[PDB]
Amino acid sequence: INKPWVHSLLRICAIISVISVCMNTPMTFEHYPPLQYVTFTLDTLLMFLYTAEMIAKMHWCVFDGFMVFCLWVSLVLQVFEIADIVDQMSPWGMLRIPRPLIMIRAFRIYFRFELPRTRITNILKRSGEQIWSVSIFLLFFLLLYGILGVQMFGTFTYHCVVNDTKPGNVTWNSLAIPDTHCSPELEEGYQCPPGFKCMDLEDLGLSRQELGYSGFNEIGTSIFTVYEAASQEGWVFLMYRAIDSFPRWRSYFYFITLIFFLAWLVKNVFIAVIIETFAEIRVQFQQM
Amino acid sequence: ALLVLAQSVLLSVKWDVEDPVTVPLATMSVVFTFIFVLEVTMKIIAMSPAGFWQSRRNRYDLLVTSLGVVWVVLHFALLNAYTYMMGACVIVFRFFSICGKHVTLKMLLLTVVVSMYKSFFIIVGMFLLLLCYAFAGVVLFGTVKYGENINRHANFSSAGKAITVLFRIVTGEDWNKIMHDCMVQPPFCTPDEFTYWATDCGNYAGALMYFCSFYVIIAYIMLNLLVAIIVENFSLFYSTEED
Amino acid sequence: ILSMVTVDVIVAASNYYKGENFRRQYDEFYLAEVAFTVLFDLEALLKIWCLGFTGYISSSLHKFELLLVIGTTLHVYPDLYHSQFTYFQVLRVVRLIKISPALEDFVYKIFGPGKKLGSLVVFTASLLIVMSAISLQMFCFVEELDRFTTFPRAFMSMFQILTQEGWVDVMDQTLNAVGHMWAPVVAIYFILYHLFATLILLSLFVAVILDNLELDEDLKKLKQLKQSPLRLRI
Amino acid sequence: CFTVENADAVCNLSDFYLSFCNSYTLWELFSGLMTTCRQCVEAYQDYDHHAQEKYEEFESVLHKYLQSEEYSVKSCPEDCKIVYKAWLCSQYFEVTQFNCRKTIPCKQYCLEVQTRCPFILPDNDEVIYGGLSSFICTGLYETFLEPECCDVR
Amino acid sequence: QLYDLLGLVTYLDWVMIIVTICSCISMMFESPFRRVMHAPTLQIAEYVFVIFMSIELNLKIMADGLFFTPTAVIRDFGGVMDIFIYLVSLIFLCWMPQNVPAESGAQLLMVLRCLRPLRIFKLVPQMRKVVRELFSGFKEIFLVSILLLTLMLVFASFGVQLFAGKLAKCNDPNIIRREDCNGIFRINVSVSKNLNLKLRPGEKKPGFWVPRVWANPRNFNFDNVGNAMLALFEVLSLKGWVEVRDVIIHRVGPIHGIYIHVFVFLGCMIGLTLFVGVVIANFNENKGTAL
Ligand SMILES: CC(C)CCC[C@@H](C)[C@H]1CC[C@H]2[C@@H]3CC=C4C[C@@H](OC(=O)CCC(=O)O)CC[C@]4(C)[C@H]3CC[C@]12C
Ligand SMILES: CC(C)CCC[C@@H](C)[C@H]1CC[C@H]2[C@@H]3CC=C4C[C@@H](OC(=O)CCC(=O)O)CC[C@]4(C)[C@H]3CC[C@]12C
Ligand SMILES: CC(C)CCC[C@@H](C)[C@H]1CC[C@H]2[C@@H]3CC=C4C[C@@H](OC(=O)CCC(=O)O)CC[C@]4(C)[C@H]3CC[C@]12C
Ligand SMILES: *[C@@H]1O[C@H](CO)[C@@H](O)[C@H](O)[C@H]1NC(C)=O
Repeated sequence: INKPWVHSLLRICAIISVISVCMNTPMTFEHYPPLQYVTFTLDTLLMFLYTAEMIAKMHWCVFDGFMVFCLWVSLVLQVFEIADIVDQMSPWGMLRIPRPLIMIRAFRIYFRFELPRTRITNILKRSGEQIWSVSIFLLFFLLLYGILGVQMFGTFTYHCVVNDTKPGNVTWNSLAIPDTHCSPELEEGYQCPPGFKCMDLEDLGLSRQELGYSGFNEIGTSIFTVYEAASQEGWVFLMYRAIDSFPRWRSYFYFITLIFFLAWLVKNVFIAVIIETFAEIRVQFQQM
Repeated sequence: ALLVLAQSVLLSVKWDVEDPVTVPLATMSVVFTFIFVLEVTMKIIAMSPAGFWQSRRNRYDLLVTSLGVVWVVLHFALLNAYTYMMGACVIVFRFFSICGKHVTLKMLLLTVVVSMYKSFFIIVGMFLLLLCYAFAGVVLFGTVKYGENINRHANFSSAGKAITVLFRIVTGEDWNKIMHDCMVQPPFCTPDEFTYWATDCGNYAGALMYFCSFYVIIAYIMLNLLVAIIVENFSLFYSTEED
Repeated sequence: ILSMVTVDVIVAASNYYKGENFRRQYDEFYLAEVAFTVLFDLEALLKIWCLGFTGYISSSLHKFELLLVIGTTLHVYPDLYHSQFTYFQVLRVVRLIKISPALEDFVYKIFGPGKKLGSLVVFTASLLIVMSAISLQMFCFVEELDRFTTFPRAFMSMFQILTQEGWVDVMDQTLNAVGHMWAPVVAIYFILYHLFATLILLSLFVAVILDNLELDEDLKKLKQLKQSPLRLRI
Repeated sequence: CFTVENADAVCNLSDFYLSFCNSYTLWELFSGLMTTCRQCVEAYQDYDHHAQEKYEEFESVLHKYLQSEEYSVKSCPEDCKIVYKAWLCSQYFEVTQFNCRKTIPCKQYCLEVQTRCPFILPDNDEVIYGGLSSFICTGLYETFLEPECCDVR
Repeated sequence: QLYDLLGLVTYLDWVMIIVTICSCISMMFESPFRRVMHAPTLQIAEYVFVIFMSIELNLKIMADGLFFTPTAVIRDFGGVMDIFIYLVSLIFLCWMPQNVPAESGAQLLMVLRCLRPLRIFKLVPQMRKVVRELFSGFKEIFLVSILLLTLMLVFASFGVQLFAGKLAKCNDPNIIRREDCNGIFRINVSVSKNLNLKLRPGEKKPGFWVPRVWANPRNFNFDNVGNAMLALFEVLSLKGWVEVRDVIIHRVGPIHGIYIHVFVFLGCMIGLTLFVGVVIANFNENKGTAL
């Protein structure tokens, strides 16, 4: 504990520990069985060292105590699973979920501030307040476009199916190529051509999982879809489904406004926030 | 504010004549309106009517309340789709009023609207560039054989289609697969010796120059202007406690 | 020397695909690369004989070029040719940066003091590693799911989520793998990770670059104080 | 002009066409490709049946392509079906045909398919095709062009 | 404000703006099957445009001059652009061909004719201001582009050297050797990406019979430097990069998965951020708050 060499040792041990927890995986041992004994060995050795630390600290530390507790638990579980009494594919591996955080210790030296930490805390408080405000902004817009989607866009489960399709017999061979959405309306949406007919697959008995999560059936799934679209990941395909299923103008207005407002401006507000955080760093320390 | 939010949550399910659940919820929306009417009555009876009118937010509230009252009156008489859509729109317009209630929300809304206003000319320039590219795309590729990602939806066969696919490409999604679709050469197509409208495949080098130029220009350069505008406006308006 | 660098990289890039019929471990491009690496070894040895080893090492550019010389001498070993060591062959192009002092000044301006961008890169890497190991230990046991069956795959998945490409597909396949009782919390984890990655970290990169282009406030005040025939010429 | 019906009755051979691959004649098959002749006729019939089945599969795939009348201004589904039929039949009977009036290399038909038949996107589930069409002929730096076939177009 | 707006530009400028808008609205109805060359209805707008442009230029030339005057109609890029547009329009009107071979001079002229809307930039002062502000930082944008080009040459040369011709795989997954890919096989056809229908035990997915070919992917390959650079440019956008990753990993072995990932870090995360930083810095400089 006294020697800086001890601190260097503890930091390299933290890196070794995160490497070890990255290696521990069932299919790793299925590919390289010997590593099973490697993972165990390092797991015990490092723990011994940290135990010493816990013993020597009696004469912020709660974090290290929690970490050595997690190492204990992981070593116990590894002993149990190398006995082969507990299936290696069992969920119990989740007991290792917090061990990777040990990486923080490797950088702890840089985390240490000896200057007037009050200033740093104030900066972080300002940034947190701003981020919370913009989060509320974003959530309000997401809810707005959610309810709008629920009202306008219904449920995307009508499809063109082969003329003689029957319930429960729904299968790949029953769909058009490529699969095209439709609308039962005679004037709105896409009209299934001869030899095909529009009908709701959900009625035929497909699950929501089989139909896919996206859609505007309820406020929750509506806002989920809105967030997905605002990520600019797959928005045009959703727009196409909506155009095929509903009046075109609704889809155009909705998605164009969603992309204009959420995907550019609101995201740029977080850039502005972080720029202001750096401006505050400039004003306060002038030395970063 | 809480009542406003609850009434907005009443729109969690699609209002539909067929759906029985719609009938109760519509009724549920009526009472709120009456409550809201009181909120107006209070505010107009505590101050002089002119005093109430002086605040623009009060004007907006009064307009929304009057619209809601009209909707209530109609709903009990017609009871058709029109009433339900009108009520949903009234509820939306009322929910949007929560911005004024909060402080930070109001600031951010002001920031966004002002940014939109001050970006008008830049957006016009983007539109003009997109329209030029639309015309050139209709000329070069207006009869391209359907491919991986050119289809009923993504098509250059008319200026509107071209504009929509160009806006998509501004969003970036799969621009490269459209570009490679427009590259299609023989033996994947039947070429024509006399007219470009009698063939079904596009221009290789034309596609490269077109799509690369459009993407670099719009996506890498122009949008950063709007980013800068947002930054400036945020600095201008948003301001928490100051030491 | 810069001309020879240019010719070398041009020749190396000209090793295009001709046909499966003829291709060998010994070919004209190999002899060219040998000649160029010999020439650069000669250049480095002479420069060291002039400046002395400590003098040579005294400057970052000479350390960089020494590293490249070592790498591209290993590169010509016939068992390592076209291995990963090929990176050292191509990095020679960076010598050409010295052709323009304007581009050099711009580079040193925009990359700014290395502490900032270096620490941001290290933070990004550490965060990716931590979150990848976390996701691995949550999902590695889940049947039917390959995306997290090993640490490299988990890292690829979290990096994909960072890029935002097909991230919704990774999410959908994970919610397929886990039972519907658990799909909501998994979705919440994925959403929070994507939100943090996309809104803060990338905004941190933008802010760092802008702060690198921005002048220092003391230089700003110094400048403020210091700063208080046409076409027809023919 | 006598579509082969019974395997025994058949055995000039230049007048007995096949049922499905009507374009070919028994004489051609005998040239390039009593009980022995019965075994040969039976083999031909079985090949014809297989070709018919696969052609039906292709037709059923194409029929669900709703963009059949829009994918090309120069090509129609009928030409696609015709050239795919000629391609499959040639695949099964790699023989030079003698008695037609206008003729082209058989291999060219493969190009004709990708010229005239729509762009069907293959499933990407176990292999990334990367926009590669389902029906392609020429490989990487493969010189495509041999026998001759009849210009049924 | 109405009086100030009406005085923004001269009456001739307003007339020309109106004419331009009308011309572009007419051009918006042009289509490959509704060509202006054969549709007289659309010819009116073109005629009006050309005539009014000629009158404008005739008036302005003899009031200012084309050259060697304190004020000239053509003294910056705006005048050059306007003259080029006018000449293109006039040549099109005089010629107005009946047949336009694909990839020919007629097509080139037609395409150039699409630049007409740009006139609004010059006519409207605010657009001119926007353009000038945007182009102020051209040097910085150029330097950033040179840096990205250098990165792309590095990675293109590496990719050509290592991957040249190795991406080619048999279209039939079952077959593993080049020599065994001959004849025909059965290929399934994509039905629906989003749907997750489960095939019945005794059913086969829709598909049909296609020949076996040893062909490279259509959308990218690394056979030569040009194709490598085009692929890397596509991967800068961050669209389709995961397909490139999977192709490289499966056809060239998993270690080269490093190659693509580092590029994404260097090119996309850092590199494209340079454009954003430069443009925001130039915007602040022009605004006047930089110092
Ligand atoms: C903290 C920083 C400095 C880097 C830490 C990264 C490590 C956690 C990485 C580096 C090497 C990686 C290993 C590299 C290779 C493999 C092989 C891989 O084996 C296979 O999946 C191949 C199976 C086969 O085809 O035979 C299993 C993961 C593993 C052990 C990786 C696990 C994670 C490791 C140890
Ligand atoms: C991050 C901020 C900006 C808000 C984003 C919303 C998420 C925090 C939550 C709230 C609503 C949640 C959704 C609410 C409802 C569902 C329905 C659920 O599907 C079912 O209810 C079917 C159950 C079954 O089939 O057994 C799957 C999860 C999902 C999409 C949830 C995923 C996570 C969501 C989008
Ligand atoms: C003062 C500055 C702005 C110079 C602008 C000059 C333009 C008016 C020039 C430059 C490009 C020229 C064009 C370049 C190429 C052609 C192709 C040429 O095509 C052909 O029809 C000839 C070959 C054939 O017909 O087979 C016809 C003239 C044209 C349109 C030229 C017309 C005049 C243009 C537009
Ligand atoms: C088509 O799908 C089946 C599963 O139904 C699969 O066995 C087969 O390999 C697929 N075809 C190809 C070419 O991969």
